[PDB]
Order: sequence, then C-alpha cells, then structure tokens
Amino acid sequence: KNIDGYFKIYSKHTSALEPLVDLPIGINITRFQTLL
Amino acid sequence: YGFRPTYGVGHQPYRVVVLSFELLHAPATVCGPKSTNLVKNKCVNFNFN
Repeated sequence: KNIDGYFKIYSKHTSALEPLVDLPIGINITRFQTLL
Repeated sequence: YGFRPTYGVGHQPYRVVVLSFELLHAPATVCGPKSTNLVKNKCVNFNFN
C-alpha cells in the first residue's frame, strides 16, 4: 500500500495481516513486476 | 597558500562549515530536541507523542 506519503507492507506466515515496514519513500510507482 | 605557524592573526588557516536547509514536498524525518519524569495517582496533564 502506498498513499501519497508512505509505502506500507503487510505480511503473515502460517487470519489478519500485521504491518511490517513504513518506509516514507515518496515515489510514483505505477507498474508491478517480480523476479524469480 | 603555504600556511606556517609563524604568520600573524589574519594569515592563519580557518575551517568554515556551512549548513544549508531544504524543505520540499516530502516527509520531514530530521527534527531537533525535553523529557520529564512520570507521576501517578494524581490529576495532572500529560503529553504522549
């Protein structure tokens, strides 16, 4: 999640998800891509 | 220049440091410094962040 002031990341390993990081990096992320 | 310890008062090396401030559309993670003790069982005023 990223709303105009932060980049939030939620995770949970086996239910609800807890916040993990709150980077204040403000950028204009538009696309998503992962690497194997 | 060739500085020597036998010069006068105006011909000596001086180290000058300049600090510039910047404020743009970005979160401010650099602030300045003030914490007191804790009291209980009394009607007082508190401030927790």
